[PDB]
Amino acid sequence: SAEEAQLKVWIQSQIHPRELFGVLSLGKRAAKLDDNPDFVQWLRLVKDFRANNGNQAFSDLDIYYLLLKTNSPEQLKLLFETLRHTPGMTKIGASMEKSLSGNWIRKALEQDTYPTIVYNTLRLKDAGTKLDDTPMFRQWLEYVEKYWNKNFFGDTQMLTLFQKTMTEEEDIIKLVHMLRNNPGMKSHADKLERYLLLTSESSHKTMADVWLKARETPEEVFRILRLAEKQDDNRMLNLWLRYTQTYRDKIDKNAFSDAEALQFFRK
Repeated sequence: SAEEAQLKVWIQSQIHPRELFGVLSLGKRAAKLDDNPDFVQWLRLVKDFRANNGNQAFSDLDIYYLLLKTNSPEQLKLLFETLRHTPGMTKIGASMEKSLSGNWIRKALEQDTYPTIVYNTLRLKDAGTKLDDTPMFRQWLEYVEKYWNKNFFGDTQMLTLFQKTMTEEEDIIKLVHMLRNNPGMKSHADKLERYLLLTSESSHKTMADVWLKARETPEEVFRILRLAEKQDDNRMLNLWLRYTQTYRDKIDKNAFSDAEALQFFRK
């Protein structure tokens, strides 16, 4: 058999699966079992390479983060389901699904493990701009929320991890504004939004575009910036007024005018 002999060649050669993944150009297309015999063969090599060298030689996460570069978390979830229910592939599919299930928070919670450590046990830096779509990231948000309700790990240190995961500020801003949707994080996200706005001029234009795309009301933004608290020489006030006029221009035509906004602020 042509496929059976090719597999032998790779095994005898001791070629590393990352190297083979590259030369077979499996990054150029969807990781599916249909119309992709090169991928199926690649899995067969991975299987054998693990048996002969141990799982750490090419881990679940090595596999996950390689495929994540050119497939979505949702595709990979369905992929591992299919492997778990394909004869010959059941062991590895189940290994992957176990590695991505979340069955570590209870045993790791009580243990009192620093989120930073867990963040890099999970190798979330390797997720890149896909971070906020990965299930493991969502799981880590659970372990942080629970770690806080116990007893120290702070909002700035969380932001540091995000910045060592992806380089572009626009990606960092969209990420933090997506955390608003997670209630219980909404508190800390809003704080990070302010921290960026007070430490980076480039953030202002980007942040205003993110709110505008999300159709956020002037009232909501006023709430994020916490302008009701104690403070015409105020950078945050100017920013809010500029967002408000953009909102009035692009979305409502009937929101706060300049005068009305200033009145709202006086309260």
